[PDB]
Amino acid sequence: EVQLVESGGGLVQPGGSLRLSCAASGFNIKDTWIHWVRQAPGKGLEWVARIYPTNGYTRYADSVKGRFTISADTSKNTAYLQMNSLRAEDTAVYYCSRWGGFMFYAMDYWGQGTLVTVSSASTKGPSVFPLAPSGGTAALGCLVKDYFPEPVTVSWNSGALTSGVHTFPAVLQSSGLYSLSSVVTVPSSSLGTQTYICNVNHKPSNTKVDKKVEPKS
Amino acid sequence: EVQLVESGGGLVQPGGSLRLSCAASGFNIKDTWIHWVRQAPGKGLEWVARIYPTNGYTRYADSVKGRFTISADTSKNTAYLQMNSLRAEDTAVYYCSRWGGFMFYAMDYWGQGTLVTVSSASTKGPSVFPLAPSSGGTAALGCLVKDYFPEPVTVSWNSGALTSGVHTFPAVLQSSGLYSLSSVVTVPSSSLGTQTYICNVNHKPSNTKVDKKVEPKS
Amino acid sequence: DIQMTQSPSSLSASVGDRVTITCRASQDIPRSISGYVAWYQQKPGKAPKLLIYWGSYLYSGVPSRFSGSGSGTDFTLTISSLQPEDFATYYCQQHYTTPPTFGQGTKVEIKRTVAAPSVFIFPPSDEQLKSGTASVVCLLNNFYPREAKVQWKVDNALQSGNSQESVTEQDSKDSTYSLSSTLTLSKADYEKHKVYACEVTHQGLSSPVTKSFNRGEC
Amino acid sequence: DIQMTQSPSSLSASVGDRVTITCRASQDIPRSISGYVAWYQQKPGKAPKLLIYWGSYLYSGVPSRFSGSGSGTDFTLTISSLQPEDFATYYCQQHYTTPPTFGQGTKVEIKRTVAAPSVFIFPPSDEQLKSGTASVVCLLNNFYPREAKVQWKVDNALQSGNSQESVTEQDSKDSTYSLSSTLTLSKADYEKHKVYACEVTHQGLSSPVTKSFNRGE
Ligand SMILES: [Cl-]
Ligand SMILES: [Cl-]
Ligand code: NA
Repeated sequence: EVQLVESGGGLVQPGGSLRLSCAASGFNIKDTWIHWVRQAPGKGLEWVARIYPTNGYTRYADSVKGRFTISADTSKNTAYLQMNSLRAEDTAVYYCSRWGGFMFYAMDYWGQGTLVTVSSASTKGPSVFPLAPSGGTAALGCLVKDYFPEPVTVSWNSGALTSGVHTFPAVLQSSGLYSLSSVVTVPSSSLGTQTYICNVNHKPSNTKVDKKVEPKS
Repeated sequence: EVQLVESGGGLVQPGGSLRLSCAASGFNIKDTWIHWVRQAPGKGLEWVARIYPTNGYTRYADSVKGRFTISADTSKNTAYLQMNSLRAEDTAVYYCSRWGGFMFYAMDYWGQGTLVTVSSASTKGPSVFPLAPSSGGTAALGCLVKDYFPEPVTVSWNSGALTSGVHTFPAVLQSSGLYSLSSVVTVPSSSLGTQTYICNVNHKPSNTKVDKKVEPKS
Repeated sequence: DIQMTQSPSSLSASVGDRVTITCRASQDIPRSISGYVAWYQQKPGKAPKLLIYWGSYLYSGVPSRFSGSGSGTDFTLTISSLQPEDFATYYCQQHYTTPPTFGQGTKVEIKRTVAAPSVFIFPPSDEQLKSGTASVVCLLNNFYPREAKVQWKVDNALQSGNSQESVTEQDSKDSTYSLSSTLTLSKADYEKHKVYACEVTHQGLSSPVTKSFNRGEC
Repeated sequence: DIQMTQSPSSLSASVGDRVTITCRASQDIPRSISGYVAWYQQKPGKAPKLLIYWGSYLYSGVPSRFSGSGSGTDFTLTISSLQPEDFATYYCQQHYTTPPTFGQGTKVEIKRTVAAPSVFIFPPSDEQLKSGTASVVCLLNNFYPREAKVQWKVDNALQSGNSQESVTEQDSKDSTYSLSSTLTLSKADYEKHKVYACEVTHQGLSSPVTKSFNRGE
């Protein structure tokens, strides 16, 4: 039950500020060191900062010095990354991580990451269109079009349909908006009788859609 | 109540072997790292070795590599230093120490040290003789702890109840190849009638423990 | 300054192969300075996971097929018998310096037997056509290797520059890929034409396969 | 390899003076490698005690008159107002390298006012005489400065080459020394002579002090 959970990422304009939090359970950050590591879309890992909470000792990558500050609150078992003067190139998923035991130099548990997007563009929720299917296997899906920023999640039949599902990485259109498809393959003979629903969630715009996909008449 | 206690020191012949132990209490060595540091007579500190008991990872100074071995036994909360092929230049006080919290690179608690003497000479227990009180209202008295090998001797007065005015001198090496030292104390002259003074001498290498009462002659 | 270079930056190997990835410090570094090299595995949309620490220690719970070693300034991660689930990017990390740095990553793909794509074409929905835009989608499902060519034609006109492709990450169980090709047209252009066709070339098909529809037929 | 050069090798100062000890890395080391320099204090007969860690952090319980700082590869320890209990040898320690290495040490001596010794003389015990040896002991208690001359005379013959001195380390409260001089004679020589005298010369005495006894009186 060692756990790190990040929050606070989202869309922020160039030059703005944002504070990330990393809530630890199953261990006390006061017994160890906490770190932030980031990863720009499609790129490698870049170490950002670390702190020894018990005495406040901090160190930073040169690329963030003077803009980011790492801190911790041992009474809340939480660490923070205050980020100011944000630039496009700070866009990334940001992970917090720890060392354990007295095993220095080994990031043994990480959080799941929180996306930070630095852009002037506005939030936009997607439109959801069916990809309609026509004793074999048929394909169907949902086109999830024109949204910003990332991410969107898609499930099928509220989680009951996971086999044969492919949800594609989004692509950035020349419009500056993202688009993605989710497809699934199913028995052709289930088509008259089995309901297929794609569940789309674009948290950034608070847009949930449940789209029934069926054979066109 | 964090503590590290060393044992296993004493005399060993050149080429011989010895194992030191370092018993920890008040914390578990499993949670940290353990180190051995030594100090040759009248010289500086020399780092010897380090261990992370949980996975047995070890590192060593070049000067002991291949002769010494650091190890640990986490069920006994104890670490060890196996020292083989000893030479004269390994004569030293050997200290064990730890890191604490997750504060790397800071030896925060140390043991008291144990002396390792690498020599061909034989163990010899001391004789203990009174320096009997015979300056204003203050008298001096003592014990002469004579002709022992190797170091160390310890001296206390009235079982640790008497510490003020005590000087226990560093030992001198006589031309015989044996050590000798004195321990003295100044006390009130009026006290000599009624107050008992006893020097408590211990030479662990020869298993000699003596309690000597020192009083005015006849 | 001090960086690690990994090589190769990517590779494909079959299940059961032995794979070795190398990490090299960008300059010479005295033996006296320890790098404490760690190796991490990162799967798509997940946090990295620790595999190896301090050069060659296996992190608790990591499969024994993974091992690391280093001689001087060169470090190696070895996967003794590659499994389909080991599709990932692998990163080394050096701690000679503070801050520590990561290597640039090595992407490992699982080589399996060729598998032809299943191909499906989807016309735009009436719902989207109301918005003024038409997306036409071509799906290539569960194929290997990753390389595929999709050519769009609208009444025999080759479409160039108005499509975008997305490919899934290699499947962690069957080692296949899927791919979507999306053609974007104005509503007005979509309704001026009849025959919509995607033509797929892939090593698992003996000649190019075409899926098409005619606008307004079912 | 990489070493620390610690200077000076010793210094003296008065109570309330400010003192500064310096350690320099023996060569040029990139800034990207951290030394985590620690300082320890070692008092006579005792294990080193940690004072400062990671360059400038004061170890818990250490008096605030101690401080460290670091800049480039140069490191210092400062005692802002020296106390008599600060008599000790101080060592730096660098952790650029594994193994870490120590500086050669700096002995800090306390300057104080002149104090004359009290002088005492001790005949050999009857118990010692039984064994066939005689030790005569002269004590010089609680004096400053260290320099002292002790001369032995036996029936007015100057004894040369048959005594040994031992001196205590500076006292941690009053900053004085004590000294023993032990004259060794055979039992037969002791019994041949009468007057045993220890003559002490020290700065704090206007002329030499003699203590003596007559064998058997
Ligand atoms: Cl790390
Ligand atoms: Cl250390
Ligand atoms: Na054909």
